[PDB]
Amino acid sequence: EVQLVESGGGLVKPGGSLRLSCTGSGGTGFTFKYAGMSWVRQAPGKGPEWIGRIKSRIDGGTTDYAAPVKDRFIVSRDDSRNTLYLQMNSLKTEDTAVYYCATGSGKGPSASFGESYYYYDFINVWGKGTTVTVSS
Amino acid sequence: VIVNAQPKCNPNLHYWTTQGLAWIPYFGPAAEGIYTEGLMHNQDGLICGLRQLANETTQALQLFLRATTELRTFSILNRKAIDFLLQRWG
Amino acid sequence: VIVNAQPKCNPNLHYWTTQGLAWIPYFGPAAEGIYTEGLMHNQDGLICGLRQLANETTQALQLFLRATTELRTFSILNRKAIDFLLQRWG
Amino acid sequence: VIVNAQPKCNPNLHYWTTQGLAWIPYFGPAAEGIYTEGLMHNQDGLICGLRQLANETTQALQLFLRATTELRTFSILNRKAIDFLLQRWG
Amino acid sequence: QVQLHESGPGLVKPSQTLSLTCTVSGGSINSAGYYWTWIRQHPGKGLEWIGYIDYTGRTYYNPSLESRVIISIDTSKNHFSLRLTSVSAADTAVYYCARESSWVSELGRDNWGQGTLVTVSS
Amino acid sequence: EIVMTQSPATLPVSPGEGATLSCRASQSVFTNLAWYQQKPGQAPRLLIYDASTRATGIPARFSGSGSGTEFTLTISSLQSEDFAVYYCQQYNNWPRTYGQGTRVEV
Amino acid sequence: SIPLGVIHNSTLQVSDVDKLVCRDKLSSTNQLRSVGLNLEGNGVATDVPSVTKRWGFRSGVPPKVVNYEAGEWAENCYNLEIKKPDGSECLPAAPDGIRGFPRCRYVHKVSGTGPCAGDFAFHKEGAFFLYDRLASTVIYRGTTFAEGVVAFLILPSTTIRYQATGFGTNETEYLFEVDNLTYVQLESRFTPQFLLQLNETIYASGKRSNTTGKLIWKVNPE
Amino acid sequence: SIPLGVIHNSTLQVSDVDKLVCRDKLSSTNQLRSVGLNLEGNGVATDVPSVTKRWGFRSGVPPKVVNYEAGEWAENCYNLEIKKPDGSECLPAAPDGIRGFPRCRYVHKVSGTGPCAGDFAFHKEGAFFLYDRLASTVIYRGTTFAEGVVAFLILPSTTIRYQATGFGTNETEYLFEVDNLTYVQLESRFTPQFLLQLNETIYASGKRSNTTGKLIWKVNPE
Amino acid sequence: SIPLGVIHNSTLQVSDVDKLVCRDKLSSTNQLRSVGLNLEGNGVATDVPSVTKRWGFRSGVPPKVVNYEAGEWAENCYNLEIKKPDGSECLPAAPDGIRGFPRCRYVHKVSGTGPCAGDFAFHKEGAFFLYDRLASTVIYRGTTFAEGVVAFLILPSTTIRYQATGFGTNETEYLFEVDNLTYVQLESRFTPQFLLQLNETIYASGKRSNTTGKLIWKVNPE
Ligand SMILES: *[C@@H]1O[C@H](CO)[C@@H](O[C@@H]2O[C@H](CO)[C@@H](O[C@@H]3O[C@H](CO[C@H]4O[C@H](CO)[C@@H](O)[C@H](O)[C@@H]4O)[C@@H](O)[C@H](O[C@H]4O[C@H](CO)[C@@H](O)[C@H](O)[C@@H]4O)[C@@H]3O)[C@H](O)[C@H]2NC(C)=O)[C@H](O)[C@H]1NC(C)=O
Ligand SMILES: *[C@@H]1O[C@H](CO)[C@@H](O[C@@H]2O[C@H](CO)[C@@H](O[C@@H]3O[C@H](CO[C@H]4O[C@H](CO)[C@@H](O)[C@H](O)[C@@H]4O)[C@@H](O)[C@H](O[C@H]4O[C@H](CO)[C@@H](O)[C@H](O)[C@@H]4O)[C@@H]3O)[C@H](O)[C@H]2NC(C)=O)[C@H](O)[C@H]1NC(C)=O
Ligand SMILES: *[C@@H]1O[C@H](CO)[C@@H](O[C@@H]2O[C@H](CO)[C@@H](O[C@@H]3O[C@H](CO[C@H]4O[C@H](CO)[C@@H](O)[C@H](O)[C@@H]4O)[C@@H](O)[C@H](O[C@H]4O[C@H](CO)[C@@H](O)[C@H](O)[C@@H]4O)[C@@H]3O)[C@H](O)[C@H]2NC(C)=O)[C@H](O)[C@H]1NC(C)=O
Ligand SMILES: *[C@@H]1O[C@H](CO)[C@@H](O[C@@H]2O[C@H](CO)[C@@H](O[C@@H]3O[C@H](CO[C@H]4O[C@H](CO)[C@@H](O)[C@H](O)[C@@H]4O)[C@@H](O)[C@H](O[C@H]4O[C@H](CO)[C@@H](O)[C@H](O)[C@@H]4O)[C@@H]3O)[C@H](O)[C@H]2NC(C)=O)[C@H](O)[C@H]1NC(C)=O
Ligand SMILES: *[C@@H]1O[C@H](CO)[C@@H](O[C@@H]2O[C@H](CO)[C@@H](O[C@@H]3O[C@H](CO[C@H]4O[C@H](CO)[C@@H](O)[C@H](O)[C@@H]4O)[C@@H](O)[C@H](O[C@H]4O[C@H](CO)[C@@H](O)[C@H](O)[C@@H]4O)[C@@H]3O)[C@H](O)[C@H]2NC(C)=O)[C@H](O)[C@H]1NC(C)=O
Ligand SMILES: *[C@@H]1O[C@H](CO)[C@@H](O[C@@H]2O[C@H](CO)[C@@H](O[C@@H]3O[C@H](CO[C@H]4O[C@H](CO)[C@@H](O)[C@H](O)[C@@H]4O)[C@@H](O)[C@H](O[C@H]4O[C@H](CO)[C@@H](O)[C@H](O)[C@@H]4O)[C@@H]3O)[C@H](O)[C@H]2NC(C)=O)[C@H](O)[C@H]1NC(C)=O
Ligand SMILES: *[C@@H]1O[C@H](CO)[C@@H](O[C@@H]2O[C@H](CO)[C@@H](O)[C@H](O)[C@H]2NC(C)=O)[C@H](O)[C@H]1NC(C)=O
Ligand SMILES: *[C@@H]1O[C@H](CO)[C@@H](O[C@@H]2O[C@H](CO)[C@@H](O)[C@H](O)[C@H]2NC(C)=O)[C@H](O)[C@H]1NC(C)=O
Ligand SMILES: *[C@@H]1O[C@H](CO)[C@@H](O[C@@H]2O[C@H](CO)[C@@H](O)[C@H](O)[C@H]2NC(C)=O)[C@H](O)[C@H]1NC(C)=O
Ligand SMILES: *[C@@H]1O[C@H](CO)[C@@H](O)[C@H](O)[C@H]1NC(C)=O
Ligand SMILES: *[C@@H]1O[C@H](CO)[C@@H](O)[C@H](O)[C@H]1NC(C)=O
Ligand SMILES: *[C@@H]1O[C@H](CO)[C@@H](O)[C@H](O)[C@H]1NC(C)=O
Ligand SMILES: *[C@@H]1O[C@H](CO)[C@@H](O)[C@H](O)[C@H]1NC(C)=O
Ligand SMILES: *[C@@H]1O[C@H](CO)[C@@H](O)[C@H](O)[C@H]1NC(C)=O
Ligand SMILES: *[C@@H]1O[C@H](CO)[C@@H](O)[C@H](O)[C@H]1NC(C)=O
Repeated sequence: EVQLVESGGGLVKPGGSLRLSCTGSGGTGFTFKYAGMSWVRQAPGKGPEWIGRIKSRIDGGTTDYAAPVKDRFIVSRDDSRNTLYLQMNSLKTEDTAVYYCATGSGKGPSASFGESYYYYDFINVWGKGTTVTVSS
Repeated sequence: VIVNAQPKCNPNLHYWTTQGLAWIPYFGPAAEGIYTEGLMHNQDGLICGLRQLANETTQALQLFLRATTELRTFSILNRKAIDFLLQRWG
Repeated sequence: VIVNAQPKCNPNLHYWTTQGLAWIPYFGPAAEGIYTEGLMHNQDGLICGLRQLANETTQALQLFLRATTELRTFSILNRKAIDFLLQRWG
Repeated sequence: VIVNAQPKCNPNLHYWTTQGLAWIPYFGPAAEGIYTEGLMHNQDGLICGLRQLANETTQALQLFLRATTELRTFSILNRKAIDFLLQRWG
Repeated sequence: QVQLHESGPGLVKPSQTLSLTCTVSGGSINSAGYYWTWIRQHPGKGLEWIGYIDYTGRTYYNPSLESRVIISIDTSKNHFSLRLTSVSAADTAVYYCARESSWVSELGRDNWGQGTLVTVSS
Repeated sequence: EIVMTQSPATLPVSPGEGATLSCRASQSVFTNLAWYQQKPGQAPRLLIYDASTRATGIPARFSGSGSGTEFTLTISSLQSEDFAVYYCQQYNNWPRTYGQGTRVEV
Repeated sequence: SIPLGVIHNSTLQVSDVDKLVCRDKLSSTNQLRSVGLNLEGNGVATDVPSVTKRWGFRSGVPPKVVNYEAGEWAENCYNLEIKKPDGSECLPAAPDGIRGFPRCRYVHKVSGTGPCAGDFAFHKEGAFFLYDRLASTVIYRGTTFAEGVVAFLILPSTTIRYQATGFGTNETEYLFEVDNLTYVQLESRFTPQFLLQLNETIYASGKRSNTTGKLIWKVNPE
Repeated sequence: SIPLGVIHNSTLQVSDVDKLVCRDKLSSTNQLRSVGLNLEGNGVATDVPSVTKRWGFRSGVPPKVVNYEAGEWAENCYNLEIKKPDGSECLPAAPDGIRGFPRCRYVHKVSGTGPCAGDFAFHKEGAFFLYDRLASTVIYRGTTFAEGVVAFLILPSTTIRYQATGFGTNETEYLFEVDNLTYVQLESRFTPQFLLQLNETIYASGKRSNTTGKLIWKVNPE
Repeated sequence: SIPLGVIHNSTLQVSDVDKLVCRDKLSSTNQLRSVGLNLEGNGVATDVPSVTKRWGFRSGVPPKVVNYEAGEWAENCYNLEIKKPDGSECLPAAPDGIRGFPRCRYVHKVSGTGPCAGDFAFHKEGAFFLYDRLASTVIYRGTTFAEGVVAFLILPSTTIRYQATGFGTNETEYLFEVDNLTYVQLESRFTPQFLLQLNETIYASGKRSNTTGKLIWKVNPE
């Protein structure tokens, strides 16, 4: 039932920066009682590469980064706006890729009591991907 | 002279306190077991009057503690016994 | 009965002491602000007599402290109140 | 009213207690040297009576300590002085 | 939760002692914070509270019946009972067993038994 | 001993219409008051406790309020089986006194 | 200037300081008593979401304690273990002699993180945190306590666990812990008994996480 | 409910609580005295093998102390340094203000290991461990103490070293240390003076280990 | 045997122990007062070079404290941070509850090194170091204090920094710190006001070190 859609891409020059966003719905809010969220990129012709993920606040709200983006990319969230952001600095043309947001979520079992969702350490929901082009 | 002005009052008290070889620390009970227990009801308005008293004595007690330097005060009642005597036989 | 034998005396005292939501520790003043203040002059020889008294009571106080085991003594004046009463009504 | 029921008794006591610049902590004696000393004999049965008293007061003292929360109690005798006065002039 | 069931002789004579026993089930007597009580119906009239026994065995009685009532308890069997002395026809009533609590959450929630009718007559 | 007074002794109401009952304490009962429904042949059924909380199993049409010495019970619309004697009880003193019972009639 | 209650065969009176009552005999110090009463007896809300709004942090003010000789059983006691977002502790370790309150029915243990502005957590209404036989102006880490007040006078558990986020601020959130991976959103309308009933039906029926993810339940609004 | 002795020009009486004696004048607080007496004055055995059987370990009970104003010289004081088999400590460090007993004739210092079942070592007869001017319910590590009792009333060293194994249990063994490599099997029939005499003849005559091994002596049974 | 002053409508008398004065009424314990007075009120020199000669170190004697209810404002308070030549500390950390003296005009903070012969620094004349509302026989590290004495009776800052070398001995030297690299040789003839005036003219005029070396000033002898 969970969906998230990427935006904020397009053409940026190397040496610059940009911030991508991914706004979703279908969950229970993405800040608390929710899966953390990651960015993954895939350059055309290449497999997916992990960028990093922001943990939910109940799990501490920290960001775990992939080695290739350390000290350049920042993963952060707009709490209660259900929006994930990626700040990419020090851009190089090697960063041209399709950038995806990804979520470890989905609905769980119900009971006469109430409703439930699961928050995972892997991805069930992928966005569409926003293409980011870095070029001269 | 006590007017209970609280939104509500639990009219009764369920209380605890601390009153052969049993007396020897080595053979006696562990700390969780050194307490006694029982109930009291609101005989003649006493319990609700008492709850209001504790609510009123709080301000005086906090100002007292602000002024002193003891980390732990065990002497409030000993001072009261002394003042009682000085007021009658000073 | 007090003869001030000090080289000199400051005849006056500039003193400090500790006397709505203000009473609540959460909203009340920080420790540096819990003190009051004022001045007293040497009315009828009282201040210089008092300085000499403090100079004389020092020996007794140090011997007292040598003998006791409390790390901090807060009870000297309570003992005085008790002896006062025992001497009159023993 | 004290009947010494111990297997044996040392009839005498060898005891210690704590009673110009000597008063100044800086120049005075080290802790091992602040004690006095002397002997007492069993005059009129006093020493063996005293040993039996200490043997009997032990139960009351241990129950007392179980109930209190002070880590160190220095106030047993001050309480006794207060009760003495309250019983006579209450 | 705790079920209360009164039992007794049903019919007693004037000047006899009435004995009503309440069986406690689905709980126990030494439950901490509860009072075990008795209430008298007075048919056609409102209710009169009789008295209580604590979980510690301590008692209190309604002063109107203080001289005529003994409440006791047996924790080895989980029963408690009312012993009303010197009965008369005026004591005909349904007698009820009930439990009350000192706990704040349950302070206003009573547990009532079924009620047993006692007739006093010659 | 706190004497509880109820009013009116009898309260006729047409079915489908609501009704209210009053109970007055001699001394303040803080919130420590309960209402019970009495029908012939049964133990009284607790409706409301702590002057306003519904007992488990009690319909939403029953509601109460009050504090101190002034208490009330309201039935928003009387249905069949709402015609009963209604008693108030105070549990703030230990005589555990009761009111007289008001007779709600058709 | 601390008032004493006096218990008579009439009622409870407050002793004066200006008026000496010749018949108010005190025969021993054993007639003087320090009593710790709980705030819950006055109808204060006890659910975790409302309770924590009565507490807050401050610096520049030292903690202090007083003793009790007797006190009430509590229906609701609390036990906090709160850390700062950087992993450091918010509350001080309890000092020697401080032990938890001896007679609690339900203990609400709250573990979590949040901003902790001061040095110590203090009660905002000036009430005391009640530890075994000591009232304190502050909260000690890991120690069970009741909220309350102390009277002076002349005489003649089930452990419920919660997680917390943003503990020291105004807008905070809580979860009821059923298992390591199983939680229920907490609301102010839930009573301790309610939570225990939910823990039994969920746990007994197996409606718990099986995978490594967290299963978060939301109570039907009705 | 702690009794006071009263010293008269007749004998020592025990003060009542129900009977007021009008002639039992108390003129000041300086007439009240706390006195620490030793157990050895009652004939209790003082050898190490028997002494340690009066002590044992327990948990769940906190330690507490009271003061003395005066007390006895001890012939036999003890000082323990006991470790668990894994090298950790059995006894707590003494807190500030606790100092050893000031007047001991022989100090029996026992170092060694054994099981230590509880948190603290307590006296089994309820006697107190006497430290400088403080009686305690427990043994502190490395501090010299006497065993004894405390009276309240109205008034008008040579260091002998031992090794131990199995210290906290019923079946234990001890050695008297003459040198780092020289020991004598200990028996309950030995007095402190006996041990000193053995230390002088053995040490003076050179009947001590020369090699790196331990030389263990056994006293002739007669 | 500690004397009490008695305040009359005549003068201050010293209460006896042998003579009972029937008119010396005590109505409550609130009429008893502990007062901390400063030594500066008796004309003792307060400059750092002379002050430190009244202090010294000793071992074998434990520290002790007493409380105040009221006391004087000090013109001159001191704060020491002294280390041994090997970098270790000379003074103990202050224990919980000890806070600096609340009312000081000038604080003389002395940092430096020197031999520290004992365990604690004690006052040689037997005066007490005055901390917030506690007099102490010893100096605590980093805590501001006044020197003084305590009376008992019946009632009816600018921070000046110095460096020190050889702090605990007889022949020592001090510097007044203007900046990290700027110092003035200290003399006993300088008053706190003098030092502040020198700090303003030197700092304001820029007569301070610019290079990485230390600039050491010497006051004209006149
Ligand atoms: C002895 O007995 C008396 C009587 O019962 C108690 O009095 C209570 O006092 C507290 C305050 O200390 C009252 O609590 C609430 O105070 C709020 C005001 O403070 C807010 O805003 C300031 C900043 O301006 C903040 O610093 C502060 O933290 C608060 O955020 C009021 O706004 C509250 O009213 C609102 O909320 C309540 C929620 O229950 C609603 O019922 C109200 O209608 C309203 O919407 C509130 O007044 C408390 O209400 C007083 N009790 C009573 C019955 O009036 C003493 O505290 C007690 N002493 C001790 C030691 O127990
Ligand atoms: C939500 O609901 C669940 C389901 O009831 C509760 O889970 C129970 O919690 C209690 C309390 O912690 C457990 O009781 C104790 O468990 C101890 C550990 O046993 C483990 O190992 C055995 C196998 O040896 C397993 O069968 C067991 O499930 C555990 O994995 C036992 O050692 C205890 O027994 C001893 O101590 C008690 C006193 O504490 C004595 O009375 C006994 O005689 C004995 O000496 C005891 O059994 C209980 O086992 C848990 N049950 C299950 C199915 O998990 C949650 O606590 C509850 N949560 C809330 C908030 O209410
Ligand atoms: C005040 O004065 C009185 C009178 O002198 C003292 O009374 C002594 O009390 C102790 C016990 O507290 C007696 O000591 C011995 O108790 C043994 C029983 O306990 C054992 O078994 C239990 C388990 O069941 C264990 O927990 C416990 O640790 C023990 O292992 C008896 O079996 C002993 O008798 C045997 O040994 C002795 C050794 O000397 C032989 O003489 C006996 O004949 C026998 O074989 C023993 O009784 C002690 O004996 C009592 N004294 C007297 C004179 O009778 C108080 O203790 C004292 N109070 C204080 C604070 O000092
Ligand atoms: C079993 O029997 C032996 C033999 O008598 C005892 O051994 C003696 O123990 C005492 C106490 O420890 C020793 O006395 C002191 O020794 C200090 C250390 O000296 C060492 O270095 C010198 C050379 O500089 C050697 O000669 C000496 O043997 C040591 O190796 C001295 O510094 C002490 O003197 C100073 O302090 C005392 C106060 O303590 C003052 O009175 C003195 O004037 C001086 O200022 C002192 O001499 C003694 O030396 C040991 N003798 C031998 C031969 O070893 C065992 O202790 C005993 N065991 C038992 C349980 O009884
Ligand atoms: C209560 O009030 C009285 C009266 O004012 C005070 O009395 C003062 O007592 C101190 C001593 O405790 C006097 O101070 C000086 O003592 C020196 C002697 O000690 C030195 O030598 C020994 C070794 O033999 C060392 O251990 C010690 O540390 C010292 O080095 C004298 O030599 C001093 O005299 C010289 O110096 C002064 C400097 O000011 C000159 O004025 C003198 O002329 C002379 O050259 C000096 O006497 C002090 O002087 C006494 N005061 C008065 C007015 O006489 C109490 O101390 C006070 N109590 C309290 C607690 O405050
Ligand atoms: C010798 O003479 C010099 C020259 O006057 C003195 O130096 C001054 O010392 C005071 C006290 O430390 C300084 O006052 C405070 O400085 C704080 C730090 O500011 C730094 O950063 C700012 C830029 O943001 C620079 O301009 C400044 O020079 C510093 O580098 C300020 O934050 C303080 O203001 C705040 O707190 C005070 C209360 O303390 C409030 O009243 C204010 O409203 C505000 O909230 C404050 O300004 C002063 O700045 C120093 N001046 C210079 C030129 O260095 C020496 O102390 C003196 N030495 C002796 C022994 O007398
Ligand atoms: C918690 O406190 C903060 C202030 O520290 C509140 O934030 C302000 O809220 C008002 C609306 O009432 C806005 O106009 C301000 O712009 C906000 N300020 C900041 C810095 O964000 C916050 O609303 C409070 N939250 C709760 C639940 O009370
Ligand atoms: C020390 O205590 C242990 C028990 O913990 C004793 O061991 C038992 O001794 C009896 C004989 O009296 C045997 O029948 C048991 O089988 C033994 N039990 C175990 C577990 O070994 C031991 O004898 C005691 N030792 C001393 C010296 O008293
Ligand atoms: C500080 O104390 C030392 C002693 O510890 C003094 O040194 C002695 O001074 C005398 C002269 O008065 C010489 O005759 C000795 O030979 C010196 N002894 C040593 C070991 O050096 C020193 O003079 C004192 N300094 C001050 C300023 O008082
Ligand atoms: C929760 O953690 C404990 C260890 O602290 C472990 O024993 C238990 O099996 C865990 N439960 C689950 C569902 O992982
Ligand atoms: C967990 O339970 C759900 C609901 O029954 C089921 O769909 C899911 O496959 C289960 N997961 C695993 C790992 O068994
Ligand atoms: C025993 O050890 C000490 C060091 O602690 C050493 O000085 C002494 O010579 C040793 N004695 C023997 C016999 O090895
Ligand atoms: C130690 O002494 C014994 C007995 O005199 C002797 O036989 C042995 O050889 C000696 N050992 C050494 C290393 O000298
Ligand atoms: C002195 O050191 C402080 C850091 O402790 C620094 O901020 C200041 O600029 C330094 N001053 C000089 C003259 O180096
Ligand atoms: C420091 O000041 C002096 C005096 O004006 C000047 O001679 C010197 O060159 C200056 N040093 C530096 C590094 O500017």
